[PDB]
Amino acid sequence: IAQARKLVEQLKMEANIDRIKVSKAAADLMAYCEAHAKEDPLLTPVPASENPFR
Amino acid sequence: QRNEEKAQREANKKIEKQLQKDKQVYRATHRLLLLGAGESGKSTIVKQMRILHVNGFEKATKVQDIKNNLKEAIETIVAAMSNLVPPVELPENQFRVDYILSVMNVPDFDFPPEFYEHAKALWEDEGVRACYERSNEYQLIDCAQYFLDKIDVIKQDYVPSDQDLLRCRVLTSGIFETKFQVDKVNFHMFDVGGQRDERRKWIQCFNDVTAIIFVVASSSYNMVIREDNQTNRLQEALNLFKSIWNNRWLRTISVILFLNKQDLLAEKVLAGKSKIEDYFPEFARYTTPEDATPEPEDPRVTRAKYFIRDEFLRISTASGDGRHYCYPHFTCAVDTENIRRVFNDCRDIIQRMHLRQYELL
Amino acid sequence: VWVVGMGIVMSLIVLAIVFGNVLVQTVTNYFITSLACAMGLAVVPFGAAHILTWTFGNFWCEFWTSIDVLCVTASIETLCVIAVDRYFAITSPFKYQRVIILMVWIVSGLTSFLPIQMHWYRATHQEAINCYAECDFFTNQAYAIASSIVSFYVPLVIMVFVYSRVFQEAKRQLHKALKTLGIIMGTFTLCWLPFFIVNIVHVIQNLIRKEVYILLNWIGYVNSGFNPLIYC
Amino acid sequence: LDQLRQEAEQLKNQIRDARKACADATLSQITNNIDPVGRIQMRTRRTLRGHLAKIYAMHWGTDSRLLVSASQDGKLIIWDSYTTNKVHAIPLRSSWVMTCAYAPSGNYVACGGLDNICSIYNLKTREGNVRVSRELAGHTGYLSCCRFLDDNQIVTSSGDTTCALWDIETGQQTTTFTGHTGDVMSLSLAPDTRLFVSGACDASAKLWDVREGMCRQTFTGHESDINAICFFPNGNAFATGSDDATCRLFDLRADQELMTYSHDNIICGITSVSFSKSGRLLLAGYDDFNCNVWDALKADRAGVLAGHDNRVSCLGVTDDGMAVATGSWDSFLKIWN
Ligand SMILES: Nc1nc2c(ncn2[C@@H]2O[C@H](COP(=O)(O)OP(=O)(O)OP(=O)(O)O)[C@@H](O)[C@H]2O)c(=O)[nH]1
Ligand SMILES: CN[C@@H]1CCc2c(ccc(O)c2O)[C@H]1O
Repeated sequence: IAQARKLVEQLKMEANIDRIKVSKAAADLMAYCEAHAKEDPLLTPVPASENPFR
Repeated sequence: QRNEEKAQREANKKIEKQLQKDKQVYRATHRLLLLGAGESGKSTIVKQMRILHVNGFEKATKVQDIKNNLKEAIETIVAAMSNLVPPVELPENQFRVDYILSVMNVPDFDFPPEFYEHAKALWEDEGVRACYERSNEYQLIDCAQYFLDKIDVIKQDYVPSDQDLLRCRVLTSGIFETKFQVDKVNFHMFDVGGQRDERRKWIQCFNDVTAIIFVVASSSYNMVIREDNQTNRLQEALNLFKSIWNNRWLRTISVILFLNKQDLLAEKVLAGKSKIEDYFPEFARYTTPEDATPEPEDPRVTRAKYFIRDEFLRISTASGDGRHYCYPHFTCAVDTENIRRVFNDCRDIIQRMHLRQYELL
Repeated sequence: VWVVGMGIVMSLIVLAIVFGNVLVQTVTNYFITSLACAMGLAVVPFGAAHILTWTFGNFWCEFWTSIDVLCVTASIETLCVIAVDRYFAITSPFKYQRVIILMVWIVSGLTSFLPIQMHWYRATHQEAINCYAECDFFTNQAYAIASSIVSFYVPLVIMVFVYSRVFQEAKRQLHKALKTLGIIMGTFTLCWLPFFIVNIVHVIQNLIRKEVYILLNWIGYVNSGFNPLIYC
Repeated sequence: LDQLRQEAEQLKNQIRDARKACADATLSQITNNIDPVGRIQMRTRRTLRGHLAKIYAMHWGTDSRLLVSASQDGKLIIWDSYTTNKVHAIPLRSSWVMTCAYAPSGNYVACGGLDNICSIYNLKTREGNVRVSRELAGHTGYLSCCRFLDDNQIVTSSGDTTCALWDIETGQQTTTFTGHTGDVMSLSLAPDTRLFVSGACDASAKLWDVREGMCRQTFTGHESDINAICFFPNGNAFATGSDDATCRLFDLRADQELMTYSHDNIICGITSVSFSKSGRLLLAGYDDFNCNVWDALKADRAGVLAGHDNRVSCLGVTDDGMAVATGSWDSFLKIWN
């Protein structure tokens, strides 16, 4: 009945959304992952004396 | 300090002791699951289990619920009289119909005593009874004739009588559970309920129950599902049974089959208004099996019962060879003795000896 | 010239049985541990060296015989307990879901170690006195018959009648039932039957020889390695 | 009437064309210049035992020392990960439970289930006991997740294609989100606690707004149901684990599926996924009795955790990024580091 009346309006609202290049997002993710790589004990094994679990 | 460690150790010891105590009582119980379709009789069985074994059996709420079913039943028959394709109709009662439509749609009703007098008179109309005999097309509650006849007894602000709770229908919004003990053994029967669903993603949770109970409406082979023009009510049950049997998760669970609602089938078969051959053409050439055990009857009704059972059994006998079993039964849910007579098959005794520690041979 | 390696080959063969037994959880799975524990590594291997007498210490022979006797009695008791548990579980399903193994082991020790530790022996005969003074094996005072009754009559008392009701339920319930039941009883009975026919024969009257009795008792000692393979 | 569908089709075509035009270069080309992390080997530092039935949910505490788990026999027990000591054992009215959560302030524990009610318990109180604080029963159909914003607000997502934001004091739904066409199975709040997502059963994921209460975006690249979801630590990307073997990493700004984590030797499903602290790892549970470890930027397997004996139904990573713990259906939890 009137279900399609609201759906088309919602889809029209969704369509008008700004989008950016994939290269910028890729660069941002790579830069963040390279910047915050120091404090990840899973990658680089923790020392035994510094490991609370051992 | 060491005091904190000692206190933590004491708390851990207490918790471990409680868990060890509870493990045995958890492991010493049997769990059962109910399944089926709408208007099949799942909750009636659990209500009867409550009535029989456990001593448990809000009376004010039941008083309103019984009257509510009576109110809905009277409106449905009259409303479809004009909308029916045939010109069937009932003179002065046309004035009664005027406020029947008005009271059909209302947030609440005060149940005036004047309503009972007019409803009883309309029920006595010859034309009104004629439309009741043709309930195949329009949907109507099964527990209608029983309540329609008994109005004055309920009318004379009253306490519900015996078997009144077992006949009234109330929808189960959530889960519906019941605990009971039969003889030094604690059981656990629960009903999933939850209206109607088509994905059943919660079925993965039930991977450890001992048995699955299946109930069908054996006297519903000419009325359609709640959403109209779909199929016969029996076919909707047959399709659901096939899906349950051929399920990845339920690959090692047995099934106990109840062919519920037996008395209605006997009454409807005696009348020749509807024939099984029309909806099920293969039944015309069907021959009764050589092995049989009729209770106490008419070969006409007896032949009908085994045909429906045969269709259900033929589904399970093909896709299941080992680790799957099917148990036919004949039950009438309302009759207290019949479920007691089944005694759950002497507690499904047949199974208890073989399934258990016999397979390893 | 070729019989030299036969004894060593048999001595090396039973090592495989010991390894298989040592290679191997629930309420009923704790009983198999006793059968796995209770012999072929120490008592059985000594026979190959004894086939030549070892004659190291007169005190050691008593332990050598008593260990084997206790192991045999423990194995018989464990199989009887297994059969009893299976019958109890199958027959009555209403109520089915360390203490008894220790009692069974304690029962074995009383009959075996006590006569050996008490130095009690057969009737003092000229051959008996000469053999005991200087490895013979023969008792008196109906010790053999009583020991057999404790350790061989238990099977026919239990194992014969334990499956009479279980197999009766097989026909009623409705092949494979007799295919595996015969293996369990057949291997048990066939290997452990012959010695009951010679121990009674020797004490009563002789009509038997030492070598044939030794061979008969050696036969069936492989039941220790046969049981681990059959179970599970 | 029928003319309405034409506008929807035209709008869908325009959206698809815009999405196609927005693509410039795949992430593989940019990220192929880095060095692989290599093999990762970890062993079970500790094992947590004491449950009777399968575990269906788990959530770490804020301090990354205490965790709460929920079983199918109706028992919530809080552990001490350092020394393996139980602290509480809370029974439940309904034995069927699918969710659990731990408050940010460590004062409440919420457990839902199939009983359609999301109850809240109290940990720190007088008399040294635990009792039900409030019971919220406004939903229809079973629940799938429960999360805490503060001590006064809790978000649930039931199986009737709805998600609501509750309120502890009032005990009524403040808002309500609608638009899905199937059961909702998971959600994960943002680090900024302003937006959250939800993976339905119609192969679609959305991006709601907590304050305004309206849908914003929609991603529908998968081919089957969706069983898990989690945000990148940045807060601008999420990874979705579906019923089929594929795992995909979407982006809020670009609105495109960047990668498709899949292997030719696996045909099983995915139950739970999560990231690491720096967003370089993508752990994922599996229905083939063990777990697996992927790489966010390389789309390759770099380690298998096979210390279990049944399927993995929950997973979590500490806020300090020091341990990774998994549950299973054989009543055993584990800690890996
Ligand atoms: N007359 C008659 N009705 C029966 C019999 N057995 C079951 N019923 C019907 O079963 C209904 C019981 O209602 P419920 O307990 O809610 O079971 P249900 O109708 O299948 O509905 P759900 O439980 O939601 O599946 C009653 O209204 C009866 O009409 C029977 O033997 N005779
Ligand atoms: C040399 N092996 C002996 C022979 C007789 C014998 C054994 C065990 C238990 C008994 O009751 C016996 O009579 C065997 O261990």
